[PDB]
Amino acid sequence: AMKHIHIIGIGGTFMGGLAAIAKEAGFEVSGCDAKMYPPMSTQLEALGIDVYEGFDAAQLDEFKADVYVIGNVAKRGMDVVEAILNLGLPYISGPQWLSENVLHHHWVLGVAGTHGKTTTASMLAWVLEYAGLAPGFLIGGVPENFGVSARLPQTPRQDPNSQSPFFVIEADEYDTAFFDKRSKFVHYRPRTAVLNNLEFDHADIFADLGAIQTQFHYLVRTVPSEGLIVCNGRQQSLQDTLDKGCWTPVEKFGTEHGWQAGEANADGSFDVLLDGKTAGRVKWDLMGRHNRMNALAVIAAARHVGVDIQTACEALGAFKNVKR
Amino acid sequence: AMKHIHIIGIGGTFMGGLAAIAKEAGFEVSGCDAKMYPPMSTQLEALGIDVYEGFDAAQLDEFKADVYVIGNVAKRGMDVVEAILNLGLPYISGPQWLSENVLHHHWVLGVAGTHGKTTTASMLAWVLEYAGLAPGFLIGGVPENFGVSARLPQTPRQDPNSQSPFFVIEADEYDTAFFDKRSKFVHYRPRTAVLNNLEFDHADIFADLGAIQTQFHYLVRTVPSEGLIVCNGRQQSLQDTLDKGCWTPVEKFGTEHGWQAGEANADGSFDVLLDGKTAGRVKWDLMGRHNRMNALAVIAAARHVGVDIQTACEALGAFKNVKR
Repeated sequence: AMKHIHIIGIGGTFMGGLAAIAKEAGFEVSGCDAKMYPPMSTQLEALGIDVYEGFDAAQLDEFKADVYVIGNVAKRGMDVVEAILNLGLPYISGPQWLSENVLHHHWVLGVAGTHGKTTTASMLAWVLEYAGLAPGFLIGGVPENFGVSARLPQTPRQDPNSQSPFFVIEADEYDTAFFDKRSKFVHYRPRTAVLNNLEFDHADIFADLGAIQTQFHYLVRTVPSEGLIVCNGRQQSLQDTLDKGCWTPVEKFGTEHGWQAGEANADGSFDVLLDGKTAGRVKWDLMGRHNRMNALAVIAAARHVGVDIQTACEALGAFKNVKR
Repeated sequence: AMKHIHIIGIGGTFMGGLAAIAKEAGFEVSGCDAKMYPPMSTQLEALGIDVYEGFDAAQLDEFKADVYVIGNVAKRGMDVVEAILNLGLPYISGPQWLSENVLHHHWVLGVAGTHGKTTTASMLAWVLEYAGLAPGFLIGGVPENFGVSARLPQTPRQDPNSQSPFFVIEADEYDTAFFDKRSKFVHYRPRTAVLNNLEFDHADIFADLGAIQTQFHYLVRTVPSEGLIVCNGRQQSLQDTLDKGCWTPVEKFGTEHGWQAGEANADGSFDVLLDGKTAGRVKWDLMGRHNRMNALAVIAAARHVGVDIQTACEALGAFKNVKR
């Protein structure tokens, strides 16, 4: 008999993805949040997932759940949180729940960094899908190439009789929950880790990069030595992070000796360089040095799971930006 | 049969105590550590726990455990740890394992602080035993009133067909694991929390006094509103910690307006005072103020579970010292 989870703070792109995946993995899913509105509310409704309005402790009798999965938004003060702790009811964070029930089975490709995460994860998920690797993912927005923001791994083109091991996740650096101050990404145990960039600490704009770099260093501590770190080579803040300790091969991007994007064209195509040698060419309709940097990360990452550079470049040719 | 856990870093009282508890809870237990010695080595033998010498990866070939329980001594670079991560073997921290499999099923009374944790936790365990509550416990030494440093809750005097719900644990402020930088005590969810004191003596594990304050605040975040925080009231560092946020009644010891210990007599006995009123009298052979201070925390915690001041004062008279 499959379990009933009930999410405190079901709203937002993250727990919405976590609920979809949970439902798809055969759990029974219910939750609460502040009143929500289309598209997220009807979408959740369309999955057979009842949604309580508010944080009234009464919902515990109506939703006699097996475990309470707690979102970012939950805090001491809320009646349902207080009732959970008082009654000694089982509770667990979103990230930890996802990792225990889903990610720990999988080859996880995590995309961390302070900026460009959603796009880069979208580009990674697409490359893998284009390459026949049917990835699972959980991303902070509906990528234009798929219908949906979260799914389990599907059937690879070249082994119908089994499930893909690959799962792409946007790896948030924000707190896990009110009772787990560490970054979300600390739970995912990614085997392919993209460190997109490290720009500033959202929680204190006047702060030293120190505390955020530590969180990042804790991510690096969970990556196998047979894994790979795909790191932005143009930022002292990531190099300082790596300098604290690293046990895994690193590929830099945006550098002469690592992966580099060539000069862009009239049509917006550009050469992908590895250690200074031409390896491929991306002809897509995205513009911006930052998108070119993203593509570099995605290519290196995809290679690690066995995607040819050539196949990666054709994939990005069909990548679409999200439409307003 | 029941699950098999393999403890990486099974030496030391905390992980050895964890192994005894796991053993008694029906788990198959084995582990590894550096060359161990009596009395610990023979205690693990008496429990039938296979113990591998060293941290060589080759041990993983002997059998596959259901989960790998990682103690504090584990860190990256160590051969068995690198292999655990590369092979994607399941792994969990000692504290979290103890919490998920034992502590969350119980009423946890957690003893925290920079000093006196071992003594206070022992006193508290003993007071509970004396009152007929057959508590479980995990303590960092062997209390002389008991045979052991750890045990499940036993059957209480009043409910011979029942298990007691009380578990007393020494709530350590040092890290959970190389992959969980939080203090061990954030996994425990105590319903009765003793905060014995707070000085900066962990010079190196913590940047300063503030980092320990933050962890303590994170402890306070998990205490239910119907719980109790029993807190040293002579200390500013603790007051500052509470002002970060508290959602639970607090009782202060060592102050006039809270719990106080009167002057000691020509033999060691003292009055226990509440608000300025005599509540009881302890007849002791123990020395110094630090112990009478501990006594006050213990009586406060004991009262939270329903032990009468009188009975607790009495019990302390029968209290013998701790070992190791």
